[PDB]
Amino acid sequence: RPTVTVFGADGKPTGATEVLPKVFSAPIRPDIVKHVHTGMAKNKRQPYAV
Amino acid sequence: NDILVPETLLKKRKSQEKARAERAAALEKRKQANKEKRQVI
Amino acid sequence: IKQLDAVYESKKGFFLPANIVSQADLSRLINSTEIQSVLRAPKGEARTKRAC
Amino acid sequence: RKAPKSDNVYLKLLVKLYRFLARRTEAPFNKVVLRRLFMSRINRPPVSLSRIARNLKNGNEKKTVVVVATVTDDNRLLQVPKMEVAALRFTAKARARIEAAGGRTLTLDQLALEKPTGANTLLLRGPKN
Amino acid sequence: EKSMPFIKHLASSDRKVRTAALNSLHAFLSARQVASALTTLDVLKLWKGLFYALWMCDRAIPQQNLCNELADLIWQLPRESVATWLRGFWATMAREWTGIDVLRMEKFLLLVRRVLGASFKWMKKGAWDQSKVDEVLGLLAEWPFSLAEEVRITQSSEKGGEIVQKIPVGMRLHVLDIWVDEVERVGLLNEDEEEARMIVQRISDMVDALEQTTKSPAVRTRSKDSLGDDRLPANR
Amino acid sequence: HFRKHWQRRVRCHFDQPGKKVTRRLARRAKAAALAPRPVDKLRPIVRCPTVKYNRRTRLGRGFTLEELKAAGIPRLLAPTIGIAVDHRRKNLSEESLAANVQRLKDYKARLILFPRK
Amino acid sequence: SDEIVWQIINQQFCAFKLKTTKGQNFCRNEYSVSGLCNRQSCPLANSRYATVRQSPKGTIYLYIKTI
Amino acid sequence: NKIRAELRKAKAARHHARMEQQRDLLARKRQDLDTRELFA
RNA sequence: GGUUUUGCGCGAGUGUUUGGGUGUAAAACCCGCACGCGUAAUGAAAGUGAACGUAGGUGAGAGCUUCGGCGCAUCAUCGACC
Ligand SMILES: [Zn+2]
Repeated sequence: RPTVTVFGADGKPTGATEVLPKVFSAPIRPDIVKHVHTGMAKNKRQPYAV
Repeated sequence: NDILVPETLLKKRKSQEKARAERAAALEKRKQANKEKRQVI
Repeated sequence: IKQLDAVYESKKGFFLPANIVSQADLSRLINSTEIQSVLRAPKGEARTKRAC
Repeated sequence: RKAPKSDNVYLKLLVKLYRFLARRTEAPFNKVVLRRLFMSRINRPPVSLSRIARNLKNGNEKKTVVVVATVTDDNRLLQVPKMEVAALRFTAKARARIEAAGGRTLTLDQLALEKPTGANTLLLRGPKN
Repeated sequence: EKSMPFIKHLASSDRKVRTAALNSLHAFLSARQVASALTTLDVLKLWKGLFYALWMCDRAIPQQNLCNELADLIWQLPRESVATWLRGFWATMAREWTGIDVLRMEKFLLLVRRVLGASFKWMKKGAWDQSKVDEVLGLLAEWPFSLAEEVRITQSSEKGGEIVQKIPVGMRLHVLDIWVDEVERVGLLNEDEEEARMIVQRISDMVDALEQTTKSPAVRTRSKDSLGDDRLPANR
Repeated sequence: HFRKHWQRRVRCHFDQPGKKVTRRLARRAKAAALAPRPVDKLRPIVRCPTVKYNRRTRLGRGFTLEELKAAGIPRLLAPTIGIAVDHRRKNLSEESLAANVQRLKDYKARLILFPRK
Repeated sequence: SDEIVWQIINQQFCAFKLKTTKGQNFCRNEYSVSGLCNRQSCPLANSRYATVRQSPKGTIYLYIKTI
Repeated sequence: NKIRAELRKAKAARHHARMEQQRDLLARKRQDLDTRELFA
């Protein structure tokens, strides 16, 4: 799909359209997302020890 | 305003038309071969 | 949205990856005129009748 | 086998396609490509631009080079000939150097539409160990 | 150059905008001086927008009459640019054949049938103009039924480059299945009139030469089925 | 090499973001006091010593007394206008002298100097 | 991407799934013809879909989804 | 000491040939129909 | 800290996270220079340094084929060079 429609503050389209970036056509890889999100959730952690 | 048949379904119908005719022709050849096989044994 | 094309062109060491498949619709791959023209006849059906 | 070892959802897409093609076509090209999809990454060594040129330099020109592996660039190959390569993956240097020579880059699903029986294809793989 | 302020409205998500964009494209082809200056780049922008016009079409009845409207654009053009118009459509279809989904493929297969039907109907006034049959058949010999696997757009010079387009086998197979009944619709299959067998013959030799010279097993089987149709004058 | 008591001399770095923000607030507090002034001082272009690093230059410690004199910058005013001085370094070559004098004239062109009181 | 959606839906997470221990899985999505989660009846993973629903006033409608 | 000299010259030359590689491969990196510009 | 295998990312390169920039503030995002490992080997050393044959011939060999022949990886042998 080439373009997307812009909606104003009233929820109605304003007639302006913009092209979609190529990042929206990237591959969807749930293994890469799971591999990174598993590790990214660790980097917020705070050490504990007895 | 008559909704035309999809072109993908037209060429699927044509292959199914050929496949049904081939099966019907092979069934008649199988039936004649079975009759001759019966008289042999 | 206009910025989104720019920020992915400015990350060094990274290009937008190329997918290993071009068309991700399997039904367009298999139920196509190119593949179905060269296929054999089916050897059987989804339901197989019990002979004995 | 029974299940691909890869976690790539598009590699499972290709296994689904080539399972159908290996079952419903007499061509052993589809059976060989399906076997090499199930193989691990070490058992699919990378194939260089220099290696696909030598297997092209004979009368095997004008054939679709098929390498079910990644394609890497060789810096020692000064000039790249015109060539159509279908592979799993291409590096940025390799992809640019086929396109600079006037060649074309295909994926394996684009191969299945064009040459489903594997007609006029040169199948290659890289050096083991 | 030319001003083309309506292509971006062809791909809009609103049907009223797409209908208004089609009308501006209709009037743009009616401009006789502009359409006399139509070159191969602007018809490629035009058909790219018209491809997305059909790519945004919603239901079956709006799809069928949109396919009729895009085939009806062949008459609004002047005579000298019908070839370059029809070159641009087959270039767009070749370029964007693989990346159509299944549910959108049916209306695009209808568009090839309608454009091929309108092209064959444009052959009429010998009851067929020999100059007009030559361009529509030579284009049949270059995009769908080519002995070559690639088509070069534009020439090589210091003022520009070239565009290389590979011909998908699916377009070859689709035109093979629909060429028999399209010449049936215009009336080429009547055995009485002297000219009619000549166009039917030299179409059929150009696909027989495709059956002998090709290397794809799909085309060799399907060209034999197209020649083996029971409506052809040879097999009758 | 776990022959000694490694457990009683192990240092962990959970304060690495904490030291980073402390470091940025030290640079912030340095420019709070020296508000129009920059946060650093001028350092000369210096050639790395060994044959492994002959072909790369870096920032040194301070300018030669001959480098201040050729650029017209006085030696007892140079530390007050943000130029580091090093009396240990010598030129030994015209290329090291010409590169650093040109650096001092470029600093002189970009400089805004304010009149005392 | 209709198949790629289905692989994410079937094997990672779907907010409409109800996994029972009785050898069958259920779809809680209101636009599904059968309550079961399979490839045929998942409306999210089928771009073309149909569903029959009943209104509070008593009217029965047919719903159509296109690509 | 001529042995120790060429050992120092050996690892200097390996380092220098490594950096010329990085420059050469960086130089290798240097050598109207699109949707983004048509629909803009 | 080593080692084997599976997946993944990039690929003759790879590794942001010492540090700097930044922030909705121990998160996330960005990277200027070096550095580690790899990308040519051998000899104790001086040091030297990868083409005579489509980087070679022959025979197998997956796959392709205009049915004439092309021939992946790999192996055997005869070679070629350092
Ligand atoms: Zn579901």
